[PDB]
Amino acid sequence: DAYHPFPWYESMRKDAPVSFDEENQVWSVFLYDDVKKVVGDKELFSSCMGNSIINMDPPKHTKIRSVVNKAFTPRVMKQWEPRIQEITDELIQKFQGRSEFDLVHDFSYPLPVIVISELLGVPSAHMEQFKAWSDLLVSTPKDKSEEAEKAFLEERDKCEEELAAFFAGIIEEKRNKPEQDIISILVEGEKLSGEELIPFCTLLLVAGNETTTNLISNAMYSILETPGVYEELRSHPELMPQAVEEALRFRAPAPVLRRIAKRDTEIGGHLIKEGDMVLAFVASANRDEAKFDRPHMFDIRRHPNPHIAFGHGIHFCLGAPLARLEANIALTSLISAFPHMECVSITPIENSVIYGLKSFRVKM
Ligand code: HEM
Repeated sequence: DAYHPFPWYESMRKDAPVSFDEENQVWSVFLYDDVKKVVGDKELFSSCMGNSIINMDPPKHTKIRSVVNKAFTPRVMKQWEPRIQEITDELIQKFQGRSEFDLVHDFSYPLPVIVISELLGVPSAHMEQFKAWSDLLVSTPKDKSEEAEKAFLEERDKCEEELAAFFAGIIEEKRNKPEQDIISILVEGEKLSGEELIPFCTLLLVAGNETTTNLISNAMYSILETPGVYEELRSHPELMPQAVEEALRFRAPAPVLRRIAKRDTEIGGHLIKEGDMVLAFVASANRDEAKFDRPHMFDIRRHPNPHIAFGHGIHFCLGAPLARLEANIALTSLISAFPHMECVSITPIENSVIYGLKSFRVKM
């Protein structure tokens, strides 16, 4: 099913590592070296596809990225660890007494949304409206592709335009009364306009909510499926940062990244024409035998672990430290609260560009 793409990746790495789809006119790249080159080579492969920095090339990207780095420094993450912990503990309290529960609905789905709202300075008396927007951001164009996509895109514009106005309001607020949130930090050289700041805030939801949820779900799944690891982590919570890196390698939430060739060039010995679209499967790269010893094994001690779950190069995930922090806290906290846990059932997300779970039911 959609939760089990790895055999197919393995077949492509072996049989068709650089492949052209004649219907969609797109290349797919599956080997670690090829994927990493495509993703990192800003000179040869463009990210230009209101999407903010993730779809900008230099020099525009350079200018904005350098300004927003200030919002994710180790100092800021340290500052927020307390609050992420409190949020995590509060979520857990709601299902602490149950013999069965859905890890997604009850825990991994709400957690990143609550965290980012507080990090974006969303006033607490406006939390539901914000959550509602975040839900709309990950709604499917369903169903399906029957030219009703025109509608979906309209409801997406609607949602985004409502987010824009909302962020506009918070931005003005933080100008008058700054606090310790990302918006305060970016409105305090290095001075973005609202036309750049607003699309950036929306990107944080788009780039960070569902991926972080899916990281947490996928990490717990990998942990449960691997004998002894749950108990080892419970006894030795200091192993968690490394376990998180292995979960990123093993079950990356964002399996595929797009680029456009800026010039005719070769990838893995295949000529990619200027203007051609390329899909770089970081999920496949992360399983590539040529780069990782025994890639099929989920080894929480794997070190070094040069996965590309967060990308590579100029667009390397801005939220990496926050995702790492959220996952460490979420996972350590979950495993501490529960002596034993077993997988009952999963329902996979059915979406090419996404790897994760719609539901993850576990029992004590
Ligand atoms: C496990 C969780 C996450 C994963 C796996 C992930 C993955 C990625 C990847 C692969 C890229 C590179 C895109 C490319 O090269 O085309 C990226 C970029 C980005 N991510 Fe993340 N992400 C995660 C969480 C987050 C969070 C929590 C945030 C913010 C709150 C965030 C914000 C961003 C932004 C703003 C970019 C664009 C950076 C740039 O273009 O310079 N991500 N992410």
